[PDB]
Formats: sequence, structure tokens, C-alpha cells
Amino acid sequence: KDNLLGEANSFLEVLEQVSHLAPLDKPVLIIGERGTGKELIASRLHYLSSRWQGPFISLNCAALNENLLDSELFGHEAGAFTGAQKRHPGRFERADGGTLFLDELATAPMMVQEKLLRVIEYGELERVGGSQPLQVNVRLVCATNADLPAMVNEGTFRADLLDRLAFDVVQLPPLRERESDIMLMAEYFAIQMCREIKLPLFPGFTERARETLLNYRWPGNIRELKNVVERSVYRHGTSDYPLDDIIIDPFKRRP
Amino acid sequence: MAEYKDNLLGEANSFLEVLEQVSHLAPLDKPVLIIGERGTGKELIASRLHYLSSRWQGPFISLNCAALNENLLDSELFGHEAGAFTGAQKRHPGRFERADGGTLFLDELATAPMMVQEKLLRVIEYGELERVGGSQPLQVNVRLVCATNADLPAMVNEGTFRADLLDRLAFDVVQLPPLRERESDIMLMAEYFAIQMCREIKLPLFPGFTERARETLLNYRWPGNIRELKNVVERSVYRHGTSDYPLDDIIIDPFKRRP
Amino acid sequence: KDNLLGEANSFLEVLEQVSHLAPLDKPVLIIGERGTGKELIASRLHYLSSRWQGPFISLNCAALNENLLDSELFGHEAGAFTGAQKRHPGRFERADGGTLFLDELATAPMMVQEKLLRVIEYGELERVGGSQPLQVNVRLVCATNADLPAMVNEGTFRADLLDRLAFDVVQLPPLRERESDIMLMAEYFAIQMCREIKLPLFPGFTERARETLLNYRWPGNIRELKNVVERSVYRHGTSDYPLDDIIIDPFKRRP
Amino acid sequence: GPEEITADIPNVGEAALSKLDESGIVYIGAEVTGGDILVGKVTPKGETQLTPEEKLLRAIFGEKASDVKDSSLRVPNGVSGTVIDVQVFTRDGVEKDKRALEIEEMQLKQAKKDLSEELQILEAGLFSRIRAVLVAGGVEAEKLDKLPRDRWLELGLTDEEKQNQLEQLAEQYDELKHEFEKKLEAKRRKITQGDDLA
Amino acid sequence: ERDGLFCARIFGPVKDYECLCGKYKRLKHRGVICEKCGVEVTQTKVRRER
Amino acid sequence: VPLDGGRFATSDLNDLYRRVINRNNRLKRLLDLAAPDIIVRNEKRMLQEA
Amino acid sequence: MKQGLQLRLAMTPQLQQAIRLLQLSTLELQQELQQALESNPLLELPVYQGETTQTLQDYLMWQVELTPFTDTDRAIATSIVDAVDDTGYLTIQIEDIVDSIGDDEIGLEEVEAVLKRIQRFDPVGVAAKDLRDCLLIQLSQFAKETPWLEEARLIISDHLDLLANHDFRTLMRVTRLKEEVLKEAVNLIQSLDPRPGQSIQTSEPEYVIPDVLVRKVSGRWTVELNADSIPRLKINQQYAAMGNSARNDADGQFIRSNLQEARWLIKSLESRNDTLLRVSRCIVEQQQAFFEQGEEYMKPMVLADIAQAVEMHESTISRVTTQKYLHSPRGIFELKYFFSSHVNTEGGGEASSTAIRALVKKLIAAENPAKPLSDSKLTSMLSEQGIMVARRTVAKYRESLSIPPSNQRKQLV
DNA sequence: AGACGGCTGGCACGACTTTTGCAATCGCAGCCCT
DNA sequence: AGGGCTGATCGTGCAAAAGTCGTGCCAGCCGTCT
Repeated sequence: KDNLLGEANSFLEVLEQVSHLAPLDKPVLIIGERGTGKELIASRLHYLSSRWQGPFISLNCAALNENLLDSELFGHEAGAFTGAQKRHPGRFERADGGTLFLDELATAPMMVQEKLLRVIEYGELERVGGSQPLQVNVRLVCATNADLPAMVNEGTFRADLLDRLAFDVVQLPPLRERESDIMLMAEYFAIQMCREIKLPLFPGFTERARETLLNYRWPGNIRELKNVVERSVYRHGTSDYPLDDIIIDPFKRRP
Repeated sequence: MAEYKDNLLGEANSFLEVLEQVSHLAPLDKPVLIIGERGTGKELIASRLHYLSSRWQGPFISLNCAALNENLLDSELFGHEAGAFTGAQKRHPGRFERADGGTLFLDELATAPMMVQEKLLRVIEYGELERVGGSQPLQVNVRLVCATNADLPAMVNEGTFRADLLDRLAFDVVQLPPLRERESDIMLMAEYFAIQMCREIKLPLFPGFTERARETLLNYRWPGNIRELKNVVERSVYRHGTSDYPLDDIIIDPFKRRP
Repeated sequence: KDNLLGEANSFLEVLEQVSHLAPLDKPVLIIGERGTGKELIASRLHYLSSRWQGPFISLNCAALNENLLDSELFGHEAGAFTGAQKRHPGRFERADGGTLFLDELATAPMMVQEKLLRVIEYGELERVGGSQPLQVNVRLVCATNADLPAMVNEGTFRADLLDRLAFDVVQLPPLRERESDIMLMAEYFAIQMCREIKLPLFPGFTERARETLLNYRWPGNIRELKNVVERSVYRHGTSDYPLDDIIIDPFKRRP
Repeated sequence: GPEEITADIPNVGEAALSKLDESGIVYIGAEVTGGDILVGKVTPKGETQLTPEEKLLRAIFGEKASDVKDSSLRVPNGVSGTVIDVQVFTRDGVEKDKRALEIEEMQLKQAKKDLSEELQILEAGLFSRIRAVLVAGGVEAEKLDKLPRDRWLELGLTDEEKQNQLEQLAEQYDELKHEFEKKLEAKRRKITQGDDLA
Repeated sequence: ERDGLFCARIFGPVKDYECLCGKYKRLKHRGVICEKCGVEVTQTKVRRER
Repeated sequence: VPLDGGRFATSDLNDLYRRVINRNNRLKRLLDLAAPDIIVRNEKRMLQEA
Repeated sequence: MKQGLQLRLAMTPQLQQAIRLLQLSTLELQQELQQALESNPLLELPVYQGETTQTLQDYLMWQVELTPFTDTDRAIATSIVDAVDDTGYLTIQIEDIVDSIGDDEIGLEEVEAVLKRIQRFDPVGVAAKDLRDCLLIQLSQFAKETPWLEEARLIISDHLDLLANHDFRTLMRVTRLKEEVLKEAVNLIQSLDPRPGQSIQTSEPEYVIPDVLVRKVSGRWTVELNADSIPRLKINQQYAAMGNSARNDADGQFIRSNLQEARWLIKSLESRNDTLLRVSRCIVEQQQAFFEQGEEYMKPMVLADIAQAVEMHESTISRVTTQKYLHSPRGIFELKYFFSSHVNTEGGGEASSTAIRALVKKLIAAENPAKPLSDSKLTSMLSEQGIMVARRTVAKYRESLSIPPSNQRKQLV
């Protein structure tokens, strides 16, 4: 409950959908532009979820090691291997009732897709040589920049992985897609960043550069705008600098 | 005795006859092979069989070839008694050793390890199991059950499936109907899913399935037999609706991004 | 010695050659059709070998794991590593004079080929950091469905892997091949299926369907015929069903 | 173990049990001379080991085992005379009703005879109303006297006013029968509500 | 109670001539003092008189 | 004087002089440990009172 | 990383002793704490009421004193009476009393004469002494005019062994008399002053201090630790405040060492209490079937896995698990009593040797008193339960139950 | 009237419990020896 | 003026050998009916 969402028509509809689906512990899908921070809305929903007082631990799918994927999704029972002690619940078993936002879900491999399909079922967690699997119910959350239907058509993701998704795939509109309250939200973010960096304000201010960059691609739908604003503020290094000669082009070399 | 299936997610056209034939083969403990859509009509069939499974107290231990990693798979498969293979400790009850006399519930994971398939060929050869570093092999008994999703002959001709794996297996074939083919209990299953959603979500009443919704579902390819319909119904219920419109503008397909 | 062998000219010659080489403990290859029951015939000949009263332990060639190649082909001396106690002889060392029946050798890896070449040496059981190797003599037998010459031409089979077997390769005829005791084996299989299905007998009996299926490839030379016979017996659902409208086609969608 | 009144007093004279009813308590109205025992409660007593001496005692006499301390009610000294009646109250969760069922039965008999009499009057009023509605219209009182027959079941003394009156009175009689049954049920529940001790 | 209120080996004799521990459990035993506990195995008048 | 039998309900016979004696034994142990003179004096304040 | 892994302290003396005291019992730990506090310098209506033979002992002596007897005769009677067990028979015979006295004046003859004079005084058959002659004394005191009195006397004299098996037919054959001819005599012998006072003689009171009390609060029985029976370790804060100001380093160091030892001991006791509570909760969860249904529904319940999964291991918990009791609706149950045998499995099996004994008792009860039922029937019941007892593997269970069957003891109908 | 038979109790061994018996090395530095 | 070395303070586990049950299983016997 802290993201600098524009609260525009699309933003308000997305927030309403997230709040409505917050009580539901069923798995949900997040579509749209990554790098923009749809995960922040996921954390907000998880806080607003029914398991609000539950240990929510998200995970990056690409983070798990291939040969340690089993140790990632579970815990070594220590009845095997050279490793001792262990008997430590897996990240999902560590949460066991909270929200596990699947990060880098599109980065999941075919083996990872199959492991997720195995996890599409409820609980049944058996450790290394476990006597009996353990069932633990936890709410599920996933995000993916790439198109899950596109991956399935490519066959990169397993079919059950798509079938693992149950709730609506919330798609994030790009920077140009909404562009209704992005000016206000970016201004608020810039004000907060200036306060944090002991910068009072920008006396020059102005939005002619902002109005022009409204007709800009901004591939990083939300993060890129803030990064470019910070770069412009730092490079200008002055407050009484209006939105003139300020464009989103930090990599660009001056002439 | 008679154990009712938890769900009866089947097709009126011929899945009733399929269940009848399954009950006919229910008494036998030989290799029972099911087939159908993966993720949809498959493990629902497995649960129905477990309800129709012979006797009781049988460990319906289910294993998926995706798990158990790669190197650790063999130890959990054959078990482990000697040290340095299971860290010494107790003689590790392997995944196969976990279910003695129970159903060996298979999932159509298609383990790319031909070594896994070769291990499984010896798994059902004479009913025996030897632990890792085990000085003595042990003859074990258990039931077998599986569900399928791909043409085992097509893979075998392609070499993807070992000829010996299908030779030892595939005693009898039980293919679940594809969703685009049955088209019979579609209304029945849709009504059951809608009622279940209304009950769980505490909805005052089922909004109802409009003719446009039924027509779209019939036109829908629905690659998944028993789950894709379930997921679509869940998405439509999530989209929600007033009491006024029974199913007007219902979002069954959540993959469609909004404007 | 429980297999209902066809005793065909092929089957009888196979049994006779098996008995002739039953006293000899040299490596040999049981060639022909796998899935058809080479393991049962292997057990019968082991009971029929020179050391009939011996501990015979067979296993799948590719059953074990790659990292545990030493732990499977030998015993953990436990001097090094996290392994404790152990000092347990391998399954081959568990036989200690028995028949190491090679099964599923077609799936063996290059490391497995190297281990087999090491096994071509006379005994020489050296553990990890063991004092000295132990030479242990046991009977050897091999069975596979693929042409080891074909693999060696592909280079998959090592030269020593090809030379691992010390006798001429004895081939098992296919169902489309032997086709001799097809009526007798069919009748025995039908009797067994009826007994298992609690059916006293099939009043229809007859072999017109059996004769038609005789003019079929039946790739699973014994496996396919038995599975198909059991399937037809179950599908008929009535004893008074002659060998008509019965065929081997489990996969085909019935009209 | 609770002290249960079953006249199963260990080492009890036969005459002592000869007075107690099977309920541990005695019959009613019975006269007691001297310190007579009326209600024999069996307070549990402590147990012991194999005690082969006591094993032989059980093999010989048995049935005592020193397990039930006698909580029997014996008449007080200088107290002897007629027992007019008794009262037994059992806490909720205990309803042996060995003679409590009989007492509640007598009480409910009186209670129902009360409820019937009012119900009897109501039913008689309805029946006479039906007979009058059918009277003077070919349904002779002799027809109604021989069988209530719902006064020949709307014989047609008027067949419209008689018929409508019969329908209304039938509805009323059904309601009254339902009400009387409900009242009897409530009274039976109250009588069966039992006692509730500490 | 061991060395408690009205303890053995103290405050006079026991209820019976049998000792609390059990050693020297007889009314005939007069001078025999139980080794387990040194208390009077005699009449209990001394219990008040001790 | 156990009225209900379950509880002794010592009719003014439960001697805290037993607790005082326990405190005196603690004082004796501390004296064996040679406790501070303040503790000794306060030990008397309680033990000597008995 | 890969399917590979790796492997990863040492203490002794003081902590070892601290853990050792935790392995002890409740009252034993209370006594140990009381003794330890005796040395710790920094840690924090004459004769009640009763009746003649209130605990079954003085009525006989009062009756003897109510009769003329000499000082030696009174002493012999007192030796007989005071040495009478809770069963009413003379716990110590004349020889034991004479040996304890060591006096030749109180001889066997004098003690025997005193006992015979007090053989039936108040009540009949006092100081009975392995009561076989006391039954005969009761029969003789009973009027000889009773029917079959000669038959009863003959049975009581030396036919006790025959009637011990309750083989009335075999007893009659041995006595060369018709079966049930002395049935009135046998019944009278049964009703023959057993232990004289018997239950009145049995003044055996009840004492119990279970280490826990299972209230079974709304099922899933709520195990409440006996906090009253659980001592509270109090450290003398006065010594703490009187030691810090001590300029003498010796006194300050002694006080600091005492405080550290008290802290370690309190930690050990608190850990013992907490582990006992956790293990009791686990046992209650495992054997609610035993708690409610009874001994028949007994499955093994020794703490494992769950204790290890929670913290440390079952090691030293097996040590501290000793001597823990619980008062429940089923009764008083011990810690080792909570753990049972394994039948369905090697460990934690559904049935138990206690369940075997309970089923054996039920089956032997479910038979005619003449002949108890075959253990093969209870064996078949166990096989239905999955234990697969069989008649031979039941011998041990029957011996544990010690129920006398027909072959062990044949009673005549 | 000696053998069936279930008892029973001894006899046996693996599987689960247990309990007991295990803590150096400092690292200050100053004083004392060299 | 430089080396020695001085004892402080240093803590919740487990495991290793033993025991010990649980279950089963043999051996005889007495109640007995033959």
C-alpha cells in the first residue's frame, strides 16, 4: 500500500481487481510490462490478501539452481547426501500459507515448467527420501514479462504451467498505454527522491519536457521515467532549471 | 467396498462407459494404463481409479519423473541401505520402497533420462527391489497405475520412448476423450462448476450461463479436458457479474488482455 | 524354469544352446527380442547352470546414477567422504560367483562402458582408497534388444564393450519370426488370462482371430502377444465369444 | 467411580437387598424397622495387585475385590416407620431412570390426562359442531352416533353452508389436533427434561 | 515426610509398632532400632511425650 | 483437623517453625560459608525469633 | 548447488549434571531441589482425629486389652496385631516378632496362645496370618448346626487345592463325594469371613501425584502441567543485592558463581518442563484413542521425529522422558505408559502389547468361568486389527495379562 | 487311557529407546627470569 | 633490556553401546474323550 500508482481509470480498475482478488488464495497471473513494477501491486495485494497475517515469501524462478532446484523447492531431509542437519523447510514450506510471488516465471525452464506443474497440485511435500509427503496450503502469485500463451505455443512452458494459472492474468499497460496520471506520479516520485537526497525542489520545474516525453516510448514503463528524471535532476544539478533541454536519453552522447 | 469418487469430472457421451470399463478392470492389480489430456481428465481419472482401487490401506504413492533431480533420483527410486549413498543413517526407504503393495501412480512426465526408463524396466520385471549398496536384493510387490498424454508409439518410433519401456508396459489402453470431442457433459460440468463457485465464493445465487456463454464454450477449443474448462469457469466467475446480466460480457478467457 | 516356452524349433534350439552353455560361466549375449522375457529365461538358465544353487542378482544396466557409479559398481570403503560405516559389497560382489545378468545394456553410458571394460578384467574389486583389489569370479550374461555392432559402428559401444561378451551372440526370434508355437503359446496365454480373470474358460474359443493375428508383426514378440490376448479376453466380457472380432489394437479409437 | 444405587452392596445381608428395589432404592410405601437400608449406593473403592492370596479369595468367594465401598443408605438410629414417598433428582447427563422412568411415567400420565381432557373437550366441540352442521339435513344423529364419520362427512344438510362449514371446521380440527400434539410433545419434553444436580 | 512435620525418627513413636520404613516392624521389638530410621517402635504415648 | 479429609486444614498446627527451621538450616549453611555479618544478623532476626 | 552436500561442538561436567537431574522424577526432583537449596546462600489439636482401627490396627488391641491378659500375653497379642497387614492377616508371624524382640520369654508358644485367645475377638479372624486356619476358625465359630457343615469343614481342611482351580467335579471325585453335594458347604465356605474385616481390614488409602493432569478440555485432551507439583526456582535477591556491594573479591566471586549455577539449574529445570509439556502434547495427540477408548486403542507414542523436527533431537529427551505421570479420565498414565508397542509397523504400529493385553482380558472375560476362551480367537481379532497375533504369539500377551485359562485353570461348571 | 489342544511359558531375535559421558584455548601483560 | 607464561573465559546434543521390548514360536501338559 505504498506504490506511486497513477490511480487513473486503468490504474483504479487494476487496483479494484487486485483488491477483489486479494481475498482469493487461488493462483493469479501478472501480464504487461516488466521493469515497471507490477510486483509492487502484487505485494500490495498480498498485504491486502486474506492471508494478510501470513508469512509471504516471493521467489525468482530464475534464481534456483538447476542441480539445486530440488533443494530450492523443498528441503534436504538429511537422510541422504553428504549434507547433514538440513531438515529445513523449502521456501514454499518456509512461507506455508503466505504469498509466493513467482518472479522470473517466464524464465522458468522446461524442467522448471514441469516442477511448477508438479507444484500445481496442493501440498504433498516429500523431502529427500521422505516417509510421507506433507500438504501445506499457500496462496500463489506469478509474474511474467513474456506471453505465457506465446511460450506455450513455443512449447517452452509446460501446458500444465498455463493450466496452473487460475485467476485472471493481470496485464500491465505500458507507459504510453495509460499516460493519464504518469505526470503527477512521476512528479511525486521526483519530490520524494529529492527529499531523500536532501534536494529541496526544482524551482525551474516546468513540464514542456514532460509533455514532450508524454509522447515518448519509455520501454521501462515506470522505472525508466523515474531513472531519467533522476538523471536529469543530477546532471542539471540546479533547482531553477525548467523542463527545457531535458529528455530521456542518459546513454546519448552530447554533440 | 464401494468408495465414491470425490469428483466425477467425466463426459456423459462415453466417459460413463469408460468408468464402467474401469470398474470392470478395477478388481485386477495388473498394469493399468490411463490416457487423455495432460492436466485435464488425467489425475482426475487417477483419483477415480484410486476410489475404484482394489482392497484398501494401499499406499497410492504418486511420483512425478520431473522431481527427484537427476543424480538423487536413482537413490530414491531403488532405495538405499549402505552408507555414503544416503549419508549412512537408516536404510533409506526409497520412493519405490515407500509403497509396498500400493499403487505406483505414474504421471506422463516422459523422463528424458533413458537411464530412468532402464531403471524402471527392472522395477517391474519380477517384483524385486535392492537398496543402494544393498548386499541383498529384496522382492517387493505393489500395484501399478498410469495416465498418458502423448502417442507412446510416436515417441517410440521417434526413439523418444524406449521400445522396452512400452513392451514391459502398455498391457491395456484407456484414453480419456479430448475436450473438443466429447461435447456432451459440457453443460452439466459447466453448471457443476458454476454452482461450486457460487458456493465457495458465498455468491447469493449463480448468475447463470447465457446462451452466448454456452455457444462460446462449445466453440471454444478447450485444449484441456477437465482443467481448462475449470480454469475458464474460474476466470469467468472472477470477472463477476450483477444479478441483472446472467453471463453477458463474462470473461471466461483470462489470457485476453484488457484494452 | 517357469516360463511357458514355445519349445519351437527356434525355442527348443535356444533352450538346448542355453543348457550347453549353462555349465560355462563365460560372458555371453542373449540377443533377439527384449520385452519378450529374456529375464525369465535368464533365471531359468541360471537355475540350469553349473552353479544352480548360487546367489544370482541381476539388475538394469542404466538403473544407477552417474555420481554413484563407484558406489554402485563397488562398495564405499567409508575412509573418505561423508559416508560412514558402509564397507558393503556391491550387488555384483553380493552375488560373489553368481550370474551378473546384463539387462538394458543398450542404455549404458560412456562411463558405464568404462566400468564394464574394467569389469572385463578378472575380478579386481578395488574400493575408494581400498588397500588392494579383490579378484572375484562370477558368471556373466547379457541381453539387449539393440545391435551392439550397430552401436560400435555408431561408436556408442566401446571396443571392449563389444568384446565384453565372451561368446557368440544368441538371438531371440520375434513373434512375426518364430510364429511356430503361436497357437500353443496363444492357448496357454488364453488359459492363464481366463484363470486370472476368474473366467473358467472361453466357450467361444477358436483361433480365427488368433490365426489372423498370427499374420501380424507383433513387435513385442512375447510382450505384445500376451498383452493383446489379455486385452481381447477382457474386452469380450463373455466366455461364449469365438476367435472372431478379436484383434490387437489397443491404441486405435474403436469404431 | 460414582456411588451407584443398584443394591449391589458388597457383603450385604440378603434381607438388606430383599427390601431395596433393583434401583438400589427400595419399593415405595415400604416400612422400615430399626436401621433398615433403603438405597444402596456403590461407592468405588481402591484396587490392588494380583495378590495370590486375594486371587484365591476371588476364586473362592469373589464378586467383592474390595472395589466398591458401600455407600448404602441405612435408616438412622431411633428412626423406623413408613416411607410415604421419595424423590430422585439426576444431573443432566445421567438418566438411569430405573424407577425415575416409572415416576416420570406416572407424572406424565397425570399431565397427559390433563392435556387430553382439554383436548377431549375441544375435539368433542368440533365433532358436535360437525354433527349439527350435518343435522336436520338427512344426516340423522343416529348416523352420526353410530360412527362419528365426520357427521357422515358433509352429508349435505345444506351442501353449501354445510359443505363450507365442514371445510372450515375440518381445517380448524386439523389445526387443533396439531396444537394438541405439539402441547403434548412440549409437556413430554418438559417431563423428560429431567433434573440437573451439582 | 522425611525430616518434615511429625517426621520419623522424631516427635515420638509411629502409629503402629511397625516402622515407617518397615525395619523392625513388631510390637515385641523393644530395643531394636531400625537402621533405615531411628524411631521408637513402641506405644505412641511418647509421640505426645516427645 | 481435616474437615473434608482431602485437605488436612491444620488447625493452627502447621508450624512455620518448620519453615523457620529450614531458614535456620540455610543460615547454618551460610555460616559454614561464613556469610556477611549483615546476613548473619538478619538470619538471627528470623531464626533466633523461632 | 549440485546433488552434493557437506557436513558441519563439545561441552561437559556442569551441564551434564544439570541435564541428569532433568531425567529424574517429580517428587525426586523436588527432594533434590530442597536439598540443593539447603546449601545455596543466594536462592529463595495434639493428635488430629481417627477411630478404633481407623487404618485397621487398634480395634484388635483394644479388644485384647478389654480381656484379661498378662503383660507378656498382652505383648504377644500386640505383636500379632500391630504386625497385621492391610489384608487383616498377621503380616509378621510369631517368629518374626520374637526375632525382632530377641526375647526368649516371649516364645512361640506364648505368642500362639495369645493369638488363639484373640483368634476371634473383634472381629472374628484377626491377625489371621496367611488365613487358612482363620477360615476354619470362622467356620467353627459359625454354628455347627448349619447344613453341610461337615462337608464345608472337610473342604476347608485340605481340599483347598482342589477348589483353587474351581474344579468342583474334580474336587468331588478326589473327595469321593457327589458333585455339588457340598454346594451349600462350598457357598458357605465362600461366605466365610474372608480376611475377617476384608474391605474394613483393607484400609488401603489412595495416594497419587501425577506429573500432569489431562483435563481433556473439549477433546484433543488438554495436557496441563502440574504447576503446583512443579517447583518454582526462586533466587534470593537479597543475597544478590548484598553481594554486589561487597568489596571483598572472594564474597563477590562466590555470589557470582552461585548466581551462574542457579541460572544454569533454573534453565535446565525450565527446559525439562517445556520438553515434558511438548512431548505430553504430542503423546496426547497420538493416543487420544487410548485416552478415550482405552487400552484396546493403544499405539506406540514414544517421542520421535516431531521432537527432532522441533529442536535438538530425541537424544537426552529420551533421557528426560523418564518418570512423567498424568492424571486423565482413563486414569493415571506414565510417560513410558504413553509409549506403546508397534504391530502395523516396526515403530508406531496401530496395535500394542498393552492393546494385546486388553483384548486378551476382554476375550477371557467373554467366556464361561469354567473354561476361558482360546487365545486364537483374540489372535484372529488382532489379525483383523492387522497385528496378526496367532495363538502362539499371544502366549506372551496372555502371560503379561496372566489370565488363567482352562488349561491353566479348569473350573467346573 | 493316550493322544488332541490350547495354554503357557520359555526361547529367540531384530527394532526402538536410552543415557552418559564427553569443553579447549585462550591472550590479556606484567612480573619475573634472563 | 628482552623472553615466558601466566589462567582467567571459553555452555541445549547427541551418540554408542546397551538394553529391551514385540512378536512370534517351540515344548510339554493336563482336560479330555476317546
